[PDB]
Amino acid sequence: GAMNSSNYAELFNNDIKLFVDDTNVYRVTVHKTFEGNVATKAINGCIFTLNPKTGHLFLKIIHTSVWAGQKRLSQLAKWKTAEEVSALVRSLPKEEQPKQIIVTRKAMLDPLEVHMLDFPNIAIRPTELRLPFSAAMSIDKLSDVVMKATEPQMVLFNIYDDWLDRISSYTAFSRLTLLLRALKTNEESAKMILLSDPTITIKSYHLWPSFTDEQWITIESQMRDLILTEYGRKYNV
Amino acid sequence: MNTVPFTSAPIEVTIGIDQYSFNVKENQPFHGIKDIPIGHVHVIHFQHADNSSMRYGYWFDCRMGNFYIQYDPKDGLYKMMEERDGAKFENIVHNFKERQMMVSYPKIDEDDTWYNLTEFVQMDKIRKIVRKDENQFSYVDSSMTTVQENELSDPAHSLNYTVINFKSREAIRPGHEMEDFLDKSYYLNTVMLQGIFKNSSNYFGELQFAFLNAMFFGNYGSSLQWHAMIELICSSATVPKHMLDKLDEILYYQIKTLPEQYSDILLNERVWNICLYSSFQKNSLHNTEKIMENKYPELL
Ligand SMILES: O=C(C1CCCCC1)N1CCC(NO)CC1
Repeated sequence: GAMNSSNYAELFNNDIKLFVDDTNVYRVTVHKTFEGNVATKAINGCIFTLNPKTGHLFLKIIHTSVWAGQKRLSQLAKWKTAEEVSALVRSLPKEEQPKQIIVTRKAMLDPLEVHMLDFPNIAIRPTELRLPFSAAMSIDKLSDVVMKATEPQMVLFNIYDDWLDRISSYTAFSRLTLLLRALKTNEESAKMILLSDPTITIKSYHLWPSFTDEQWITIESQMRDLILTEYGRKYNV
Repeated sequence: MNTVPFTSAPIEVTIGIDQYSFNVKENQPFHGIKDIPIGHVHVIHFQHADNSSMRYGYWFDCRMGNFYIQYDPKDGLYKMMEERDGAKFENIVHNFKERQMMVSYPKIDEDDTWYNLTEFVQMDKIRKIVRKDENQFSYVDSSMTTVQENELSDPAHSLNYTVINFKSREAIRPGHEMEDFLDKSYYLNTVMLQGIFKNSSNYFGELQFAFLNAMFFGNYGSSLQWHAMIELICSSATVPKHMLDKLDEILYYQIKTLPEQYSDILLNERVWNICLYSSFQKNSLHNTEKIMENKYPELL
């Protein structure tokens, strides 16, 4: 069934699973036309498909050409997401295919179930967790590859960098969700925290800076403060 | 006009014959039902006064045999049987009528209700849904599950309705996933109509039979089947014009006949609101929408 706080450690067991987040698939800028009407202009998007145990991120870049001449784009985007996840599963060897796919938004359940009818044994599940994966496009290197794409493209990343050499996947997921929640709440502040110290750099093959263990504890505290800061600014508390 | 003789009525029972019903008291001098219209299927159904649990009954067509009801004290129910000796049967019935021991099928001459509820229902198709080939009539009761229900347990006692499942490989062509799920015309017209049912008459016949089993026996799987066959049509953007007009008439008379007090348990709010107000056919069922809005506006 649904995934929530009671069965949270299930994410880090040895049954292959993927999160799918579709919040950045269909992206637009809204602008005024010469006549003073409003129109949208699509910009490139991405499907965020993540193995929470290994950190493997299958970033399917959605090029604006896939919307050309199509109607009801917000509905189509869920079906396009399901089409691409199904294609990904079919592309993997049997022993790498997921046993469960957890969608972050309930509107993806029927599109994905229908595209996955050939895989009756893969469970398609919702979640009651409010995960901050929409903020994936606040990670500079992910935003860069999406915006530069001139055609459909899949790019593979490890969203945990090398963290799993030192911490468990439970702890790595917790760090990732804290970072993404901060970036979603106040992107400028969060990026200043992450990059204010020019001596700590991002390796070419990484997404995040090369913090020591002690530095991660400081960074993590600074992100909690920021989230509490914005919460008080927001609610006047 | 045909007759169904009752050997006797040893236990108090409410007896249904089509949309009519009457009470028989324990050991009352009741010998059956006469003046049954030829040309239609019929259903004779039962609810015991001492255990309203298990409504049960028999679908039959008097053109297919001479049928009578006899209570079985071992199995504890009224059983339909066939009398093969036609002279013995005519003799028995004539005696019962002369002594006026029979209720008369009470058809008002203006009234087409039963025809309108069974227009496309044929005994031969009932006997394929309800498998018991040694009898010419078909037993149904409140508890019988459907073949689809048994997938999700005795197969001999199941209702073999045609399985409809909107999230199934049968319903969804590879590469038309979104199209076929949002517009079910392929599944309706090619898979179901051309492929399984062969024509719309057979589809409507199963739809009408499912409704009648839901209404007369409170058979839950029949209610599920009835709503699925409605929803498949309403969720198809391409439906022959004559099918939509006929569906509107079929549903109108079903809604008209439904007991007002059973609406809460025989009508699926989601399906009807979708069908009347969101679906492709939301503007095609004028008679049904009008009777629904005036009879069951709560449900909507
Ligand atoms: O009702 C009767 C009896 C007839 C003789 C007097 C007592 C009742 N039948 C007996 C079983 C039938 N057989 O065709 C038909 C029903």
